[PDB]
Amino acid sequence: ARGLHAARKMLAQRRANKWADKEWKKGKLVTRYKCNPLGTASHAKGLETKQPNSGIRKCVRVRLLKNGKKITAFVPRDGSEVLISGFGRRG
Amino acid sequence: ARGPRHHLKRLNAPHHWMLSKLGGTFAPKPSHGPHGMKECLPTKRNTAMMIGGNGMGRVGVIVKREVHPGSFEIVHIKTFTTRLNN
Amino acid sequence: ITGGCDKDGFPMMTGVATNNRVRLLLDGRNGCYKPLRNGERRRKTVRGAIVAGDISVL
Amino acid sequence: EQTERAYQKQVFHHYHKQIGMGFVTPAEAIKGTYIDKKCPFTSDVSIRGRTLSGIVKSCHMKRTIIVRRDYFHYVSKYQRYEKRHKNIAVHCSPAFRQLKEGDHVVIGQCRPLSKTVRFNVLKFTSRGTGDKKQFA
Amino acid sequence: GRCLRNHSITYKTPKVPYERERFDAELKNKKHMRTIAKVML
Amino acid sequence: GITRDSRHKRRATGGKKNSMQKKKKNTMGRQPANTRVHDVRCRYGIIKRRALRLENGNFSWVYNASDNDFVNTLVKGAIIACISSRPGQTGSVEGYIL
RNA sequence: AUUACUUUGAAUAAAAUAAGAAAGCGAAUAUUCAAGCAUGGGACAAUGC
RNA sequence: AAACUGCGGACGGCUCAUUAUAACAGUAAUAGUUUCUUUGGUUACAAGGAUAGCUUUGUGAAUGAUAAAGAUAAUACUUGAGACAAUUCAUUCAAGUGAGUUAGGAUGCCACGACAAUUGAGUAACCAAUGAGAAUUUCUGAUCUAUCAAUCAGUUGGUAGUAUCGAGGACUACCAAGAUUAUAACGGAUAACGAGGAAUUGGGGUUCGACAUCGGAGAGGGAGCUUUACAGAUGGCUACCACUUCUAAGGAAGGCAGCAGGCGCGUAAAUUACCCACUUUCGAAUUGAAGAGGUAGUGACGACACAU
Repeated sequence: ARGLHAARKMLAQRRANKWADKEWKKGKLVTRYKCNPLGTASHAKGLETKQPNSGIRKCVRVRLLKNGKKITAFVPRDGSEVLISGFGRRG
Repeated sequence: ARGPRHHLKRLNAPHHWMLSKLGGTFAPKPSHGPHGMKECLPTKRNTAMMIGGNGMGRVGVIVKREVHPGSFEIVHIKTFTTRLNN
Repeated sequence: ITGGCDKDGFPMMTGVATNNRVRLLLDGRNGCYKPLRNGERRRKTVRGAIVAGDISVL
Repeated sequence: EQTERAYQKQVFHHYHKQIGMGFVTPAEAIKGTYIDKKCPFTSDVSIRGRTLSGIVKSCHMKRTIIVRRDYFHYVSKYQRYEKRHKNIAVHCSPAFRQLKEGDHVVIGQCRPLSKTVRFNVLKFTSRGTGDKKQFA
Repeated sequence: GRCLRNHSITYKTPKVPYERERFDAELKNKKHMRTIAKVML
Repeated sequence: GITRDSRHKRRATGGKKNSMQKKKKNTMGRQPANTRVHDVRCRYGIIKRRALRLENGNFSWVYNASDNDFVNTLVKGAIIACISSRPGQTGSVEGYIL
């Protein structure tokens, strides 16, 4: 629709098509409060690589105080209650 | 509000009182009497005088007075327009 | 009788006709309570006008 | 009209007044025998500031009809309008008898007369017949 | 809002962090009306 | 007790309103003291003469239009002559000869 | 014939925005839309006649 | 000084749990209501008694604990006269306003009934303003959702009463079958108080707004009330639910989402400071009081200038 009086559809059309947006939908439906281990928070106090790279990544498993779920966390540096704050990529 | 208000805020005070915005948190509340809170003080805002709208502070003489039975009536003065109460 | 206090300090009433501590929504019209504001009623406890051994002094 | 438990009577008993800004009292109001306490012309109810219009959607209610208003709502983002409607219940005095569904009526705002009724019919214009001659 | 007193920023960092043609030209430290002209033109 | 606001009624479409506050004193209702004379301290300090029961009445020159059950409560428009005052409000019965 | 549209006005809390070292204090200071009121116009439109 | 009496504590301050056409913003009405304060106007040389502080007896551990007795005043409470004002009702004459059997006059009735029996200024009733104000209400405007499509029975209207400061199903009795919905009704979700605004933007827009100011709502949860001019008040009361505290073990109080401050929570947030000197408010008033407010303390949240 393009006519001057068809403002109902295009407003309605856009609302439907927004749900296809992966980034936009993730921030509106209820998973940031039940599926995100961090919830909406920044940090969280708590208690082998892919094919072409060889070695061992030292890691840690942590149980969160609030939720209680267990997550795997990396150790920062070489030879390196715990505060955990994500990675470069969001989620 | 449970009852009539007594205090007055600096920001909420009428504009033409020329009160600053940092002098003090409160402004003096005008007591009830012969003149209203916004029509008193406790062109910078027959021949007539404008006391109301944009024409406040203007003197001049009326040309004609349209009347609309619905809402109000308009006064035109030597030319600017405004309601009767001004 | 003109009045008196109980062994626990509570006064004895005059209208009340019992012998046990009775909790009443008292007011200033019968002495045993002095209002702080105006028109304030407190459910104080008092004792009946009939004398007893609990009356610490008459 | 005395078909109820009380002796119905007028408001100023000794009557017809006239509404204000450029209106005409209908003929049926004076000669009509109807007793209406909420009639604008033969009672103590007046017409204040607001004044609307519309078409009549329903004429089933006793001494009351439903006016439909259609307008537009400009929406900023798309620079376009959308059709919208609003229905308001208007009290209609028996001074209008030919009034039927689909007619165009000028209404005025009066005091609260019911939970929903707050307006009074002032001047009506009939339209073409919508196959059902439904009147008050 | 949070405070009645006004405030402002007196500078703006560049969009591109590293560009040689800007490092030399700019080289104590490295810390309006054109559009106003524009709007009336 | 008795409130007179429209926060507990439904909408014209049948919707159920949702509570956002509590009962406020400006919507006070009062128990209807049927006139088969007290005074009530209304708002702003004015007084309402609440006639509990009364038999005499001034008049100027057996049936209740609203509720037959009332037939000997005294209300406006009641036939006894037709009462024209509001006895429960004014505190006296004033009527006219039919 | 109304309405839409359009032009002007009226009327329009301050703070803030922009405007007549960050600040501070009398700007014509202009807003600030969605409605609503008055007005000149009737080309493009919708509603019945 | 105290006490009686009077006024205020219904403003101020905090918070955002509620709440989805509800509240809120703008606009319109109140010919449908209206006080408090303030301002303008009108309408018997003095009478009668009791009461606190006062004194006396006490009581229990004690609350902002209360009991007895004997006095003494009022601008406390009354009666009482110098002589009207406004309410209800029935009838009638009738000029502003866009518009009124309207303000108003007249007739008869009821109701109420003065200008302190005041003090070195004080008081009653009514009219008007303050009042664009308070409160109700007119029109337009809100986020996501159909894995919410049919919804409502005081429901929608009519009559007559009641109740209300007052309109109105606000409520009661009788009568009718009506109201809304695909132009999204009804219902669901929010980590939803709304607006003025903020962040970012070429134009267009997207996201945020508990939080300076305006309006709303709340004081652990409901509910019911008192006093008054204003409260469904909670730094007022009453009862239940859930807690907190003192106890001589008989009993007793309390409501930090005021200012500081402690815990718990969490990634995440300051002094158990001083003073009414600014601004303002309340008071029997130029004085008193104010964790409102100002000053000082902590304070790489941020902003401006600026050493090396």
